[PDB]
Amino acid sequence: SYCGPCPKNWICYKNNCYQFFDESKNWYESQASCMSQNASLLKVYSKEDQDLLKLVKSYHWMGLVHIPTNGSWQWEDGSILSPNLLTIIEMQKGDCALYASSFKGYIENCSTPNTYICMQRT
Amino acid sequence: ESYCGPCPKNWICYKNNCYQFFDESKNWYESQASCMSQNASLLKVYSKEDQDLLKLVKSYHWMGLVHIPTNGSWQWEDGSILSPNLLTIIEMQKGDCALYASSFKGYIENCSTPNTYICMQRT
Amino acid sequence: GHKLAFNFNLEINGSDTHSTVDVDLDDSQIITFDGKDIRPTIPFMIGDEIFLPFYKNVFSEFFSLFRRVPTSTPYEDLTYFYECDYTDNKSTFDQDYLYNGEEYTVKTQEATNKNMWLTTSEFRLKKWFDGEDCIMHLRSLVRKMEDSKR
Repeated sequence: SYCGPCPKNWICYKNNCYQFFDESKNWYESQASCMSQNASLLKVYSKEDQDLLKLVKSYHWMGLVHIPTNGSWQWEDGSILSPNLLTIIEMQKGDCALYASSFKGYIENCSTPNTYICMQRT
Repeated sequence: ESYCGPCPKNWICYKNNCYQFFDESKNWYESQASCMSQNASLLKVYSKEDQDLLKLVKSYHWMGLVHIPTNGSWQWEDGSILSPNLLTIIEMQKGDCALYASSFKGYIENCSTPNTYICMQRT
Repeated sequence: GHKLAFNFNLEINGSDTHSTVDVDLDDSQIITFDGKDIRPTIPFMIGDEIFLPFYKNVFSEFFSLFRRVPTSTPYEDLTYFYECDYTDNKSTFDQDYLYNGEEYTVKTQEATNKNMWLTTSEFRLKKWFDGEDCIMHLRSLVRKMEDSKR
């Protein structure tokens, strides 16, 4: 049997599609990039289904954002960051988060160019 | 939009090749037997384009390179040739096996030393 | 046992700044970096085409990723020391942060070069070079050093 459907040449794994874009962009152009391909920035929801994230080098924008007013981290789809998924680490004053293995989120200035990971379910 | 595979349902599919990473450390031979037990083999590096995301792989893992004591050359367990300028082979520990690591490097290691490993299915 | 140490220094004295890195194998310097160029400082590193180019990139990025804020403070010396140790097949690690030569570990609330240096140095180093990498480099470098015809 097959994995997908996914965008062409994307990683496919447990009903999820992934692509690692090595072009450095700030969080917002990264978001725009994933959108333009009918996808979103990486959403971490399961250590098991997304266990491949354990062996990813370097740092990459994911879809986690801090809304200062409620003091909470949430994904692009509005869902709250589920507990015991990511270790959030203060690094730079900012409202966005870089994914780093193993299942870490480094707080970073949304304006800082970084590589990024797009994700598309099903 | 297109499909990827065919591959096992619990394996990583990329450009119609299948992969899986095993975090239980074993010596090279045990690792080899493990992949063989799954209708697969240890990681074979054959293309920097088709396997470009190997650049992002963290840590060190047994791959399917085999040292020929005869001519001191390296080949894959399927007997095939290691294409030139694919892997940078680094001397470390005297041995006949190599651990894959980023970026397209291979560290020579004692075959009997337990390590994590990568299985691959091509077609 | 063996140890591989990296000593990162950023010295801001008035209007000029100096970025340097020293790589020591077993308390002996083998590589140095002056902010621009990298070079071997031991015979067995001459002609190396693996570690020098890798470190040149990691070191340059380490400094260029540091978002230093200008200050009215005329002198600031920042040091980051990172060492991995392979002894009895066991991997252990050590890191220190110095501000004007004085060790510190506690982050304060104010936005300062001292705080940013503390909270980002390890991050800026380990982007492509984690602890396991340091140990594997260490073992590979011990190999070169022991096979040195000098």
